[PDB]
Order: sequence, then structure tokens, then C-alpha cells
Amino acid sequence: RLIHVSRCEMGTSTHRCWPRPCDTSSDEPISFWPPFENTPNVIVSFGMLDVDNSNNLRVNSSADDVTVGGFTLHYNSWYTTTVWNYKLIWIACD
Amino acid sequence: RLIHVSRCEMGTSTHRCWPRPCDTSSDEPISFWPPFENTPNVIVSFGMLDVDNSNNLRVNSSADDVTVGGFTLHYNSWYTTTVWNYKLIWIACD
Amino acid sequence: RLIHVSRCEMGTSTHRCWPRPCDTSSDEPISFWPPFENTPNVIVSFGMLDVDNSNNLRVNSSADDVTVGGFTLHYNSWYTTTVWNYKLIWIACD
Amino acid sequence: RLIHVSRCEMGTSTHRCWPRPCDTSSDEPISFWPPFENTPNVIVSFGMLDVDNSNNLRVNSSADDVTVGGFTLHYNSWYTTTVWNYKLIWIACD
Amino acid sequence: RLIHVSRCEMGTSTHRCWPRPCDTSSDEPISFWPPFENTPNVIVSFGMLDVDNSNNLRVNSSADDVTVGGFTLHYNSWYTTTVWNYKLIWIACD
Amino acid sequence: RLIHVSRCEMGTSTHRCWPRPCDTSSDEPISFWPPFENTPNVIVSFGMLDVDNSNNLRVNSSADDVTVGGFTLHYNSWYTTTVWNYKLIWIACD
Ligand SMILES: *[C@@H]1O[C@H](CO)[C@@H](O[C@@H]2O[C@H](CO)[C@@H](O)[C@H](O)[C@H]2NC(C)=O)[C@H](O)[C@H]1NC(C)=O
Ligand SMILES: *[C@@H]1O[C@H](CO)[C@@H](O[C@@H]2O[C@H](CO)[C@@H](O)[C@H](O)[C@H]2NC(C)=O)[C@H](O)[C@H]1NC(C)=O
Ligand SMILES: *[C@@H]1O[C@H](CO)[C@@H](O[C@@H]2O[C@H](CO)[C@@H](O)[C@H](O)[C@H]2NC(C)=O)[C@H](O)[C@H]1NC(C)=O
Ligand SMILES: *[C@@H]1O[C@H](CO)[C@@H](O[C@@H]2O[C@H](CO)[C@@H](O)[C@H](O)[C@H]2NC(C)=O)[C@H](O)[C@H]1NC(C)=O
Ligand SMILES: *[C@@H]1O[C@H](CO)[C@@H](O[C@@H]2O[C@H](CO)[C@@H](O)[C@H](O)[C@H]2NC(C)=O)[C@H](O)[C@H]1NC(C)=O
Ligand SMILES: *[C@@H]1O[C@H](CO)[C@@H](O[C@@H]2O[C@H](CO)[C@@H](O)[C@H](O)[C@H]2NC(C)=O)[C@H](O)[C@H]1NC(C)=O
Ligand SMILES: CC(=O)N[C@@H]1[C@@H](O)[C@@H](O)[C@@H](CO)O[C@@H]1O
Ligand SMILES: CC(=O)N[C@@H]1[C@@H](O)[C@@H](O)[C@@H](CO)O[C@@H]1O
Ligand SMILES: CC(=O)N[C@@H]1[C@@H](O)[C@@H](O)[C@@H](CO)O[C@@H]1O
Ligand SMILES: CC(=O)N[C@@H]1[C@@H](O)[C@@H](O)[C@@H](CO)O[C@@H]1O
Ligand SMILES: CC(=O)N[C@@H]1[C@@H](O)[C@@H](O)[C@@H](CO)O[C@@H]1O
Ligand SMILES: CC(=O)N[C@@H]1[C@@H](O)[C@@H](O)[C@@H](CO)O[C@@H]1O
Ligand SMILES: [Cl-]
Ligand SMILES: [Cl-]
Ligand SMILES: [Cl-]
Ligand SMILES: [Cl-]
Ligand SMILES: [Cl-]
Ligand SMILES: [Cl-]
Ligand SMILES: [Cl-]
Ligand SMILES: [Cl-]
Ligand SMILES: [Cl-]
Ligand SMILES: [Cl-]
Ligand SMILES: [Cl-]
Ligand SMILES: [Cl-]
Ligand SMILES: [Cl-]
Ligand SMILES: [Cl-]
Ligand SMILES: [Cl-]
Ligand SMILES: [Cl-]
Ligand SMILES: [Cl-]
Ligand SMILES: [Cl-]
Ligand SMILES: [Cl-]
Ligand SMILES: [Cl-]
Ligand SMILES: [Cl-]
Ligand SMILES: [Cl-]
Ligand SMILES: [Cl-]
Ligand SMILES: [Cl-]
Ligand code: NA
Ligand code: NA
Ligand code: NA
Ligand code: NA
Ligand code: NA
Ligand code: NA
Repeated sequence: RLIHVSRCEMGTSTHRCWPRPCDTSSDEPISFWPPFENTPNVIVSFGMLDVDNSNNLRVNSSADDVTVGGFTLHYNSWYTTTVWNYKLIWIACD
Repeated sequence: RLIHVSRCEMGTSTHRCWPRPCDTSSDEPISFWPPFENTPNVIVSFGMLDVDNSNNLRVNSSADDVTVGGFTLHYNSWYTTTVWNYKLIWIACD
Repeated sequence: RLIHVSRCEMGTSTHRCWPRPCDTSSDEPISFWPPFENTPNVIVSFGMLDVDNSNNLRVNSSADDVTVGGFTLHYNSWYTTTVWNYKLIWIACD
Repeated sequence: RLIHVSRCEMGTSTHRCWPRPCDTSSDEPISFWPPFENTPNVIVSFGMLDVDNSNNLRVNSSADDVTVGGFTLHYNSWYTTTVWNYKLIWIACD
Repeated sequence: RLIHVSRCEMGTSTHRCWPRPCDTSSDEPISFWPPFENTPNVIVSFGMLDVDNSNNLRVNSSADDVTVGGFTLHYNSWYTTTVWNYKLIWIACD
Repeated sequence: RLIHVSRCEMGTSTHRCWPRPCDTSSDEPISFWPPFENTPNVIVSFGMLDVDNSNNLRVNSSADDVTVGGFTLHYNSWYTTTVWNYKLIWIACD
């Protein structure tokens, strides 16, 4: 019979920067093994965050260039925001 | 044999408001196609956030009125909080 | 045939503390029923957050002691951070 | 993702008649527990057979009135055929 | 997680020949829709058989040229065997 | 969600004996690789049969000592029956 099921892979990426600020942007290659049968959807969020109150909080994350083989885990802050530590969490399911 | 498997659907909803503040609350209808066989559980978080440091950070998100056909993706801030941009991420699995 | 599928369980844990600050750390036992066939991966994030702007925002969450039977849902802030309310979201898939 | 999988149930029904001939026809109610999600296809054959050479061999089997709840396991010989023993085998998959 | 599951398709092919004998051999194209993801294994048997006792009983069946798209359902008797009616049953699973 | 799915393995075993009669009984060890997660059900039938009309047709087949690792594929005729060739077909699903 026809059914809908998903294969899900997930992970975290910790950036401990203090006593230095974290880089304004980061891109990390993530690989799926074995590759997915169909290109999965991927969502990204934050599991840990350390942001300076001296300026507004501006954080961004995304899954870029997603393929059955993997994707690029992306993060960036912008303008005057200062980020001291962060941990990205992500999950990919087809 | 009896096994436990999940069908998962996921997505994001970007609210680019700057140079205006984002609305205090938002509700967006999300549809599952085809509908789930059992009502799924849904969780929501933030993939991007831009909050003014002039006041405390207060952000809320939830999946309301969840059915096999879809749900209402909810967001709201409260009191003096000013949110300039945000991206909700959500995942529904049964 | 050999295929990759996941069983996913998910949930939320709301901590409404205002008018008192939330405890600096929290650990909650989460049980999977029935237990997973293989130990799942678990990721945790925030669905709601209320942080005082008087100090930097420092929030942390993790899934500790993960087994097929469950895990310990962990949260903590640190240093001068004051958290008034928060809701953890988590998802475990094998 | 969309995949094709089957739930299969199977069984046997032994008719030891010797020293008497087996009845010309037999119908046995078979129940599926729990019921199938979609009506399955069912095929029937013989795992054991004892037929007299005094006449031609004529044996028939079928799955009748198939539903998600079960079916009627049918057997019959015809004309001058004499059957002394037989075992039906069947398999139902959706 | 890695699991083993099968998609199974099955069917029957009835040859009512009496009052003429069935052809010594038969080959019928069977199509799978949609095609299998991996080439399946296929087995064939008899659900009904009518063989003359004037000579030995010799019946053969097989699944030939099996692909993800289908296979050739084969039957044949040989030498002096006379077959008056038969029904093939088959099941293909990956 | 809880669903019912099966892993199925199948095979055939050909005994070409002519010009000698096949042994009265045969037992062949069949191995499943990798082993099943739950003990499967197994059914056995005939895909090809060559029986002498000089005596009644008596053929038997069964799956004995079934475990997650395999089973013993069994066949036997009895009394005066003479079998010249046969092919067993079998399918195991959990
Ligand atoms: C968050 O990161 C994503 C990924 O880098 C950014 O997306 C880009 O947005 C620009 C325009 O805003 C587009 O031209 C690019 O094509 C997008 N890239 C991808 C891979 O989608 C996004 O702008 C970032 N958001 C913030 C607030 O920094
Ligand atoms: C976050 O959003 C949810 C959904 O709107 C809010 O939940 C409501 O909470 C009130 C009381 O606090 C209940 O009476 C409603 O029934 C709830 N609605 C639903 C659909 O569950 C929640 O209060 C919001 N949290 C914050 C801090 O704003
Ligand atoms: C977030 O919480 C996790 C879980 O308590 C912390 O992880 C511990 O980190 C220390 C060193 O930093 C290790 O010695 C422990 O073994 C870790 N525990 C576990 C269960 O992994 C983590 O340090 C916390 N992060 C922050 C910024 O507070
Ligand atoms: C084998 O058994 C099936 C099931 O009883 C018989 O099928 C019936 O066939 C007659 C006409 O031949 C139809 O009118 C009925 O509707 C059929 N019943 C069902 C449930 O399909 C079949 O005839 C038998 N074959 C032999 C050779 O005896
Ligand atoms: C049963 O049918 C199969 C399929 O036609 C026959 O298999 C062929 O056997 C010959 C030699 O015996 C081989 O050269 C062919 O390559 C086989 N064909 C295939 C597709 O496998 C088999 O011989 C038949 N058995 C009987 C007793 O008639
Ligand atoms: C068909 O083969 C099976 C398997 O050998 C036979 O089953 C045995 O039957 C006897 C009594 O008839 C029991 O004492 C044994 O325990 C059974 N063995 C198993 C493994 O179940 C069956 O008798 C045979 N049938 C014919 C007609 O020969
Ligand atoms: C150029 C630039 O980054 N501008 C940013 C804008 O994108 C928004 O984040 C705003 C409120 O925090 O702060 C600045 O104006
Ligand atoms: C009425 C109201 O919204 N009150 C809020 C309270 O809910 C909490 O967010 C607190 C700390 O940030 O700020 C205010 O007091
Ligand atoms: C000892 C301690 O907690 N130190 C913290 C450090 O970990 C980091 O959070 C920094 C920036 O916010 O604030 C403090 O220095
Ligand atoms: C009326 C009747 O049953 N006729 C049968 C016919 O169906 C077929 O089986 C034939 C050859 O064996 O034997 C008889 O003629
Ligand atoms: C040439 C030929 O078909 N020979 C057949 C042989 O294959 C076998 O079936 C035997 C016993 O029934 O009958 C004949 O001898
Ligand atoms: C002792 C023995 O094998 N007896 C068999 C009996 O089991 C049954 O097969 C019958 C009809 O064919 O033929 C013989 O009597
Ligand atoms: Cl950490
Ligand atoms: Cl420090
Ligand atoms: Cl996959
Ligand atoms: Cl600022
Ligand atoms: Cl954006
Ligand atoms: Cl700007
Ligand atoms: Cl579904
Ligand atoms: Cl405030
Ligand atoms: Cl709340
Ligand atoms: Cl208040
Ligand atoms: Cl499980
Ligand atoms: Cl501070
Ligand atoms: Cl028996
Ligand atoms: Cl006897
Ligand atoms: Cl089912
Ligand atoms: Cl006759
Ligand atoms: Cl018929
Ligand atoms: Cl007739
Ligand atoms: Cl398929
Ligand atoms: Cl002959
Ligand atoms: Cl052969
Ligand atoms: Cl010969
Ligand atoms: Cl298995
Ligand atoms: Cl005899
Ligand atoms: Na960094
Ligand atoms: Na808005
Ligand atoms: Na608390
Ligand atoms: Na009977
Ligand atoms: Na024919
Ligand atoms: Na033999």
C-alpha cells in the first residue's frame, strides 16, 4: 500500500567563542550518510545563544544548497549585534 | 510486524518587517497535503530573530488547532517588546 | 528491501515563572512509551522566551542521558542573565 | 516521502480426511486481527495434496469475500475426483 | 533507522480450457504499476489444476525476465501430460 | 505512528531427479540474512511437479524449525507415490 514515511537526520553545531565574539557568519558542510532517496527539507534553530545586550539581538540560520548528499549549515548575525556563543540545531527529513 | 514510523512535514515562515515593527501577533493557516493519517504533533521555534534591546525580549510561538488537515501557525510578542524581523520554523510528525 | 525510516516523538515544556525569575537550571525526566528500538537523536530549542534586557541573553538547552527509554530535558542560563518565562521544544527521532 | 509497503498475513489449513474422502467443497472463515488498513489481495494454493489416481485430478482454491476484516478460504474438487487429504496455504498482503 | 520492509504485488491467471486441452505452454506479460524501487523476487504456483490421469502429471511454472517493471508469467506441461484447466498464482516482493 | 508492515523473503528449490525418482523426503536448511527482527511465518507450495500416474499423488511440504535465522524446508511423499521432479516455492514474512 502507499504510505507516507520520513527518514530524519538531525544534529547540533556548537560555537563557543567567548572571550572573543563569534564570527559574523559561519557556513559548515553537513553530509548525509547514506544519501537520502529524495531531497529532504531541513530546518535550523538555536539550542543555545549568548547575545550582548549592548545592541539589538539579530540572529539568522538556514539550510542552504540542500541535496540528498547534505547541505550547508548557515548562520549569521548582522549590523551591531554581538554574539558570544551559540549552538545551532538542525533536522532534515524527507 | 508492528513498527513505529513517522511522517514528518516541516516548513518556515519569514516575517521581514524592518523598517516597521512586526505585528504583535500573527496567525497563518498551514495545510498538509495529503492529510495525515493520524493527527500529528507539531512544534514551533525561531530560525531568525531581530529584537530591540530597548525592552525585554518576549517571543512566543505555537501550533494551534492542529488536525490531520493542517494547523494554525501562531506567533506573538507581548508587553513592551519590539520585534523587527523573525522567521518561524515548524515540524509536524505523527 | 532496506529502507531508512524514523520514528519521531516530540514535546514541549512550559516554564511560566513571572513574577519570579525562572530557576537558573532545570532538568526534567522525559519518557518514551513504548521505548525506541534504537537510541534516538534528540534536539532541543525554545518555543517561547522572556529574557530581561538588563543583562546579556544567555540560554542553553540540551537532551542529556538519552536512551531508548527517554532522556533528561535540560535547560540553564548563566552569569547575570534573568529569564522570566520559557518554553522548551524537543524532538527525538531514530 | 511516499513509499510502497505491504502488511502480509499468511496461514495454512490442513484437512486430514483419510480413511474418508475429503468433502467436495469447504469454506472456512479467516479473520485478520487487527483489520487491514486497505483491503488486501489474497492468493491460495496447496501445501499438501493426496489425490486418487482412479480419476483425473481436479482441485480448486480461492479467497472469497475478501475484506479488511478477513475472507472465506475456499476449496473444492469437482466431477469424479477423489481427494483424501490436502493442506491449503494462503497469503494476504495489501 | 535501517529497517527491512517489502512491497508485495500478487495476482492470478485463470486458464479455462475444457473441453479443449490447455496449450502446452503459456507466457503472459505482467506489469507492475508503479514499477518497483528494487527488482523483486517472484514465485509462482497453482491455485487450481485439472490434469488427466491417463498420463503422468507434469506441470511447471516460473517468473521469467523479472524487472522492476514486470515479468513474464510462464507455464508449461511436457511429454504426454494433458491439462484441461489451471490457475496460476504469483507473488512478487522486494 | 503504529503501522503494520512485513519483510518478506522468498525462494525456490528445484529437485530434478528423472531418470531416477526423487527421494521420499528432503530437508534443506534455509538461512535468512540478515536475521528477521521477529520470527516470521513461512508457507511452502509447489512450483513444478512431476508425479507418476501409476499410483495416487501424495505430496507434502512444510517449513519446520522456523526462527529469525532461517528454517528447514521440508518435502515428502508417502506410500506408493512416485515423484520424478519437483520445485518447492516458499515465502517467509513477519
Ligand atoms: C539568513 O541567511 C540566508 C542564507 O544565507 C539569507 O538568504 C539570502 O537572502 C538574500 C536576500 O536577502 C538572497 O539574495 C539570497 O539568495 C539568500 N540566500 C539563500 C541561500 O537563500 C538571508 O538573507 C539571511 N537573513 C538575514 C536577516 O540575515
Ligand atoms: C503563546 O501562544 C499560545 C497560543 O495562542 C497561548 O496559549 C493560550 O494561553 C491562554 C492562557 O495563557 C489560554 O487561555 C489559551 O487557551 C491558549 N491558547 C491555545 C491555542 O493554547 C499562550 O498564552 C502564549 N504565551 C505567551 C507568553 O504569550
Ligand atoms: C548546556 O548544557 C549542557 C548539558 O548540561 C552542558 O554540557 C556540559 O558541559 C560541560 C563542560 O562545558 C561538560 O563537562 C559536561 O559533561 C556537559 N554535560 C553534558 C550532559 O553534555 C553545557 O556546558 C551547557 N552550556 C552552557 C553554555 O551552559
Ligand atoms: C473455484 O472456486 C471459485 C470460488 O467458489 C469459483 O468461482 C465461482 O465461479 C462461478 C462460475 O464459474 C461464478 O459464478 C462465481 O461468482 C464464482 N465465485 C466467486 C466467489 O468468485 C470457481 O468457479 C471454482 N473453479 C472450479 C474449477 O471449480
Ligand atoms: C520450467 O520453466 C522454466 C522457464 O521456462 C524452464 O527454465 C529453462 O530451463 C532451461 C533448461 O532446463 C534453461 O536452458 C532455460 O534458460 C530456462 N529458462 C529460464 C527463463 O530460466 C524450466 O526448464 C521448466 N521446467 C520444466 C520441467 O519444464
Ligand atoms: C508433512 O510434513 C510435516 C513436517 O515433517 C509433517 O508434520 C509432522 O506430523 C507428525 C504427525 O503427523 C507430527 O508428529 C510431527 O511433529 C510433525 N512435524 C512437524 C515439524 O510439524 C506432516 O505429518 C507431513 N504430512 C504428511 C501427509 O506427510
Ligand atoms: C543595515 C542593517 O543591518 N540594518 C539593521 C536592520 O536590518 C534591522 O536589524 C534593524 C533593527 O534591529 O537594525 C538595523 O537598522
Ligand atoms: C502584562 C505583561 O505583559 N507583563 C509582562 C510579564 O508578562 C513579563 O513578560 C515581564 C518580564 O519580561 O514583563 C511584563 O511585566
Ligand atoms: C563566568 C561567566 O558566566 N562568564 C560569562 C561568559 O560565559 C559569557 O556569557 C559572557 C558574555 O555574555 O558573559 C560572562 O562573561
Ligand atoms: C461436469 C464436469 O465436471 N466436467 C468435467 C470437466 O469440468 C473437466 O474437469 C473434465 C476434465 O477433467 O472432466 C469432466 O468432464
Ligand atoms: C522427454 C520427456 O519429456 N521425458 C519425460 C521426463 O522428463 C519425465 O517427466 C518422465 C516422468 O514423468 O516422463 C518422461 O520420460
Ligand atoms: C500408510 C499410508 O501411507 N496410507 C496411505 C494413506 O495415508 C492415504 O494416502 C491413502 C490414499 O492415497 O493411501 C494410503 O492408504
Ligand atoms: Cl555549550
Ligand atoms: Cl569568564
Ligand atoms: Cl533515505
Ligand atoms: Cl542596535
Ligand atoms: Cl531572512
Ligand atoms: Cl537599514
Ligand atoms: Cl500520512
Ligand atoms: Cl521591558
Ligand atoms: Cl505560554
Ligand atoms: Cl504582569
Ligand atoms: Cl521504535
Ligand atoms: Cl551581562
Ligand atoms: Cl499433514
Ligand atoms: Cl493407512
Ligand atoms: Cl494494516
Ligand atoms: Cl475422470
Ligand atoms: Cl476457475
Ligand atoms: Cl462438461
Ligand atoms: Cl516500490
Ligand atoms: Cl506418462
Ligand atoms: Cl525445472
Ligand atoms: Cl527422457
Ligand atoms: Cl527484519
Ligand atoms: Cl496408490
Ligand atoms: Na564562530
Ligand atoms: Na508581521
Ligand atoms: Na523554572
Ligand atoms: Na474436508
Ligand atoms: Na491455455
Ligand atoms: Na530428491
